[PDB]
Amino acid sequence: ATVAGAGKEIFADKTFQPEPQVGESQWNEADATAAGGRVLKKTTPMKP
Amino acid sequence: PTVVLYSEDVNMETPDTHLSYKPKMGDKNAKVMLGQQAMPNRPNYIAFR
Repeated sequence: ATVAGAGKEIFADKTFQPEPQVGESQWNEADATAAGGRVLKKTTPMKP
Repeated sequence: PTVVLYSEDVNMETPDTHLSYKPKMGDKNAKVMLGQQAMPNRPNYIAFR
């Protein structure tokens, strides 16, 4: 944020931004509030 | 009281391992550092020709 008007909140890109690999990175968690994830629509059949 | 703990001081030191994840650059142990991870050094086999 140059003058706090710029540098606004950067949001997740709808294509790939929430990635499957990333996450919390230590056993002693923090258990934050806002959490996001990916999920498959109902059309795609289920397989393990 | 139902728990008694004996507190002592030791010469803690790791002779062959190094940290693979250090939560912060600082010393002065705090709750955040209760989960750092170690891993062993690579082997070396110095010997005559």
